[PDB]
Amino acid sequence: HHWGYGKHNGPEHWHKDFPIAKGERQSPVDIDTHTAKYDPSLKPLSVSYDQATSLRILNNGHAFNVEFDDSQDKAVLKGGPLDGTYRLIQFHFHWGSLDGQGSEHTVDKKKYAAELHLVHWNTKYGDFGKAVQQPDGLAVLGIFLKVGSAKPGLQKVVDVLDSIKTKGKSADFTNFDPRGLLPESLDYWTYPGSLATPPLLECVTWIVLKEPISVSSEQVLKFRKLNFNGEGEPEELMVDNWRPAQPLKNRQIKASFK
Ligand SMILES: [Zn+2]
Repeated sequence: HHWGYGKHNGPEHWHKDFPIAKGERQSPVDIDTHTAKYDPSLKPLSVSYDQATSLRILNNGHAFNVEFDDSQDKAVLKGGPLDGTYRLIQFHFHWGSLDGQGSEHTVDKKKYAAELHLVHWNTKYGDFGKAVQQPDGLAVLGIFLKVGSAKPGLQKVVDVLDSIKTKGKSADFTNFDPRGLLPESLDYWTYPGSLATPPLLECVTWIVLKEPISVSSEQVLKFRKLNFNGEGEPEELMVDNWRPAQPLKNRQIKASFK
């Protein structure tokens, strides 16, 4: 039937409806820090999130997305390995059933408790739907979460999850500042990849930050209470909604730092 993360519809089954699942620029991947090439021609990232406008939070049945108004150049990413302006459309998370897993990307095979993805679309393509059809259509910022101290700027998100427990539910979610979710340093790794969920289009330029942010146990605990199912259905907790590392194949991971 339709894809998810269970035994019967899990990532190992995805190729059957999305042949691109077995492609050349599949995501995520394991980041080998010894093999990653420091590229000194890489420019510093540019994050301008001061005019960000969140609108809504939604449970789509695979994660929760916080959506932004992308009608104009309000929250954009540029620089780094990018040419042009990329507009933030949404952000979402991937997390585990336990603290030892949940991240999609891995560092020297190390898994984090969760991974945040900030989704941006290349403005030269005019809409998100046209952007995903392009090799350089999207820029996704990947941020690792480790369990430690609470992240203050994540609390507003945590607190609204009770209201979007099941699939299809959504809530009003304005005045959220995405700046609260950034690590102090913007050192990153970059490589060419794809969407980590179906349709798995090979249209992304991943930007993975070296520095993880800490969240508390209690913060991640709230994630784990969400449901994959819609209301009035047998409860299936929303956990382990992460795709395993894929073959790097013919790709090189570049580093912005030594
Ligand atoms: Zn994602």
